[PDB]
Amino acid sequence: QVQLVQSGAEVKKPGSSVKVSCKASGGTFSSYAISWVRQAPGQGLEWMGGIIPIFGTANYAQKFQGRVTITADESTSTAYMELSSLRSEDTAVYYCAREPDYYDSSGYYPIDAFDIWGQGTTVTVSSQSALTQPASVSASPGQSITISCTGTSSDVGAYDWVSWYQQHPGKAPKLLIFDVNNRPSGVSHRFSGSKSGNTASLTISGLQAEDEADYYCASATLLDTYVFGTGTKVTVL
Amino acid sequence: QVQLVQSGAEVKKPGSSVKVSCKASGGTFSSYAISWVRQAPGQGLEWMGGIIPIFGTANYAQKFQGRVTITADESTSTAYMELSSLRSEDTAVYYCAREPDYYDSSGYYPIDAFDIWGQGTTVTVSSQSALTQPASVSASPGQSITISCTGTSSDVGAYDWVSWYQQHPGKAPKLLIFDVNNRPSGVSHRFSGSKSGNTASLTISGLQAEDEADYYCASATLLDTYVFGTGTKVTVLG
Ligand SMILES: [Cl-]
Ligand SMILES: [Cl-]
Ligand SMILES: [Cl-]
Ligand SMILES: [Cl-]
Ligand SMILES: [Cl-]
Ligand SMILES: [Cl-]
Repeated sequence: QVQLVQSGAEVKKPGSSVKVSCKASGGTFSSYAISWVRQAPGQGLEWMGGIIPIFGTANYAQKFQGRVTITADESTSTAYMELSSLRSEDTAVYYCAREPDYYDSSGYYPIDAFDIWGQGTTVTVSSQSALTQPASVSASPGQSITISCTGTSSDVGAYDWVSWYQQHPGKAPKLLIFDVNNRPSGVSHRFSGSKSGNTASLTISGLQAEDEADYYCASATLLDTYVFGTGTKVTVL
Repeated sequence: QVQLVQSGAEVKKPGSSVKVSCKASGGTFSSYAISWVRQAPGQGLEWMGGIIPIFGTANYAQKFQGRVTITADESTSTAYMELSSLRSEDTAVYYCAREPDYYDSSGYYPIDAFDIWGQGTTVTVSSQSALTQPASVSASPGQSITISCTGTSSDVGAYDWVSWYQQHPGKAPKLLIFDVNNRPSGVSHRFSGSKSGNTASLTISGLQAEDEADYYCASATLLDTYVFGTGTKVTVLG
């Protein structure tokens, strides 16, 4: 099992630059596709950009173009994120996450989802639209709950490239569903996903106390970016 | 104008304790009532507890009772928050905020709202239901928007002690409305408040580009605590 390990907390002055590392270990390869996603206080997950090291291709969200540089060193299986001209709004936990693309003699086969996440790096600075999700859901043990994720024809409604994540507060997210309804190995089939038109959904059946957490949807887009949902807190009564 | 100045960023190990300070300056008359409110990554504002230094009384959220201690040193106009047994979920920006209670020769007059806020202190920890608000509201310039805030008869429905805040990214919250429908001096009268049963509403008329921000309601409670809403993001369209 591949693990992503990030560099430590950074305390920075406004206008300075920061460089965070993400070391991938435990697999057969050293060129995994890595995206950087941040989570600011009072905000949900926000995709910044990503790199495909074997091709040297980097892609960024318009919000970060010219401010963020993502690089990778295949010889040490490490990816990096450099953020310049730091401001108060940049105080956040920054995560690196792998996109589990497959390659063989016939080509490149992307998986537009984040299957493993680093532990996060807090960066604190001195002195398109998100997908809509309900803020909170509650139900009792053994019941089923369905969480909606509303987007547009340029994201959720375009193709089957919607994914879902569980995040316990202060912990890294965990992938539950990718490509609308596929479950990674290790995830219970209690978790299921679907979609209709521009609306995706996650159903958690057989609700357990351990399911109390925040849940996010995400989708790739026609702009070659990712967008995350606003997040839903699940409380088990 | 009174300013609240907090201590610097803290990087702590799990299981340790942290102490954050809040110094008031710019005012003259007395020590002020202070609450501590945190904002963790991916979470809304969360009230922890507060103190009224001149009375020596303090209140704490049930979630934090015993793990948080709030104290004040009137001789240096400083309030403190100590949080013990730190865990990953405690990584957050911690704010101090003033409750502008005051007194005169005849008595004490509380104001259940947070009028001035410190700049925040990040605490990083090593490698009661919130009020219901809609996640998102979107409209074009010039339209009106209305944000609901649903609680219970022990909070929103109990008394006219509901307040509203605007928060831009990278900034502390700003008080817009207190006591359901009162506007502080300086706040545009295009912001107004209402309340019916257990639901309060913020109305913004003549929507402007600068109004794009997150908005939170808060209510005091019958348990002598405060509770915040989940927060609404307002998007101002083309
Ligand atoms: Cl380090
Ligand atoms: Cl390695
Ligand atoms: Cl399983
Ligand atoms: Cl099944
Ligand atoms: Cl420590
Ligand atoms: Cl009135």
